[PDB]
Amino acid sequence: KSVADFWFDPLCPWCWITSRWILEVAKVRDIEVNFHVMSLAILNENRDDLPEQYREGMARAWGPVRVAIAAEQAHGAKVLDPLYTAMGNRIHNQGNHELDEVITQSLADAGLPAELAKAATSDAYDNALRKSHHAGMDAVVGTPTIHVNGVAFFGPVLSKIPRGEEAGKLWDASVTFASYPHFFELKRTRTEPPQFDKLAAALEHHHHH
Amino acid sequence: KSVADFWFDPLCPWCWITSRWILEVAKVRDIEVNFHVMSLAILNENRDDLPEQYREGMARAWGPVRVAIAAEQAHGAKVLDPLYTAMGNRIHNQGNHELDEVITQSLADAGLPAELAKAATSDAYDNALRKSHHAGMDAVVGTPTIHVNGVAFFGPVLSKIPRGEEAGKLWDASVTFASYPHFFELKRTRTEPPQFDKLAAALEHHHHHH
Ligand SMILES: [Mg+2]
Repeated sequence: KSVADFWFDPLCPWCWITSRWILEVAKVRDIEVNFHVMSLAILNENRDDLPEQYREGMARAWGPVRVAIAAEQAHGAKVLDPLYTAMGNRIHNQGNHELDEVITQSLADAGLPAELAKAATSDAYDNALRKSHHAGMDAVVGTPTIHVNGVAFFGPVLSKIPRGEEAGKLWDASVTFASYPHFFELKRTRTEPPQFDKLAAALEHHHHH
Repeated sequence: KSVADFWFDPLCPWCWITSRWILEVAKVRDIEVNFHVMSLAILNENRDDLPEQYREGMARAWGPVRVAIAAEQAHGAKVLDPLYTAMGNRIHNQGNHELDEVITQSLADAGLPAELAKAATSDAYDNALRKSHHAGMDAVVGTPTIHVNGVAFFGPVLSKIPRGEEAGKLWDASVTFASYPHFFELKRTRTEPPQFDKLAAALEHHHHHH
């Protein structure tokens, strides 16, 4: 069947929305979904891209992606879906940028060993991380990046998560564009920020009471 | 029905490919197609990084668009489809940049009065051209721009004219993206120059000369 390969950094709000879209697509279309890790920190490693004043901030971004790579190595790519969902729910839906806590709680959420958190304070996963990152990002700029049946695109840039059959129609459309080698761009000007679907998280908080 | 509003300058190769695409769509889908004039010269005027020598060159790109606007004012928007087809066939499919020949012959092909060619040597139509241009281009960057069911996009950027059912599927896809107001971009690096339909050009040449 058709295949979506999707590269994510847990910190990226655009990856978050587009990945939730893919997951919606897989509920209404028969597709294979493979997640792969990429790194905003790698995109921002050079001072010509991110001034030194910000590096103390961006250095925190290595932790979650190192942990994701470590999790995938030990437990298989199958764990990336639940681990990413957990990290993204805390980062985007709950607004948590305390990434030590996000890592610890997300590993727990995904039923994984707590020891994986130690990957954040290691470079042992960085070669694997860089290989994964470049496989996704080189082929097309920034996030979000998807391959639709082996064809790499930047986007779709979505500011809200499409659901159900609407999500499925957007996938059908993407597959058509991917199937035409002489199509390169469809774009309109964006002036609105990402909007997350925070209702479930709010209901979860309420029901824990 | 679904509607394509398409803005074109006869000199633009990307407008040519995308407009030919839409005409292919119309063969395999029920669609309303409306053409409107825009101007590469106006695009260039409004840049702040264009050297003077190129501004002088762009000052020579007003002819075909002025004539198109004049033709529309006199005979209605309905004339833009046949007039543009005639101009573009010559400019792009035949590589003819003798714009006086192109304008004269294209007015004739479209059954329009020869005197419309005089619009090229006037500024009387320039405000109308600016209004038309901005209506198309501002709503979205440059060409090609299309409005799909009222929604303005840059693109689809196509380097080759899609034909047959493939043209139709690409339209279906565009309509779906247009229908979701929180979609903004799908892109890959352009690695192809514009490709015109050389077969069509040669068959036309054959049909009319042989
Ligand atoms: Mg009009």
